[PDB]
Amino acid sequence: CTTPTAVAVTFDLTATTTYGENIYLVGSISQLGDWETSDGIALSADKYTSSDPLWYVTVTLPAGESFEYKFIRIESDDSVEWESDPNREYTVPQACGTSTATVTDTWR
Repeated sequence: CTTPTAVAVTFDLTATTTYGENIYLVGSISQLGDWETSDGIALSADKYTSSDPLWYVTVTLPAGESFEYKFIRIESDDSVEWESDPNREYTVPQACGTSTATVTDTWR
């Protein structure tokens, strides 16, 4: 692939939460700011509304790896909550051409 086999992994929640809060995402590698929620990345809810509430974010993740990413409860400000215990992880492939992936984060 181009550059270090960069794989954009989407993060889709499963939470019908809409109390003005937002689910950000940070990771186990500098890519997601190392482990900073203020450096991580707020997510969105393109396909999350009432039926299937899943949040959404594709964070690149080059250099094949069983990365370990987790969700954060971010208030209107950078104050937040974080990974329960069993966080999550993604495996970036070492062979490809584009950059895509998957990682379902449950917020509820």
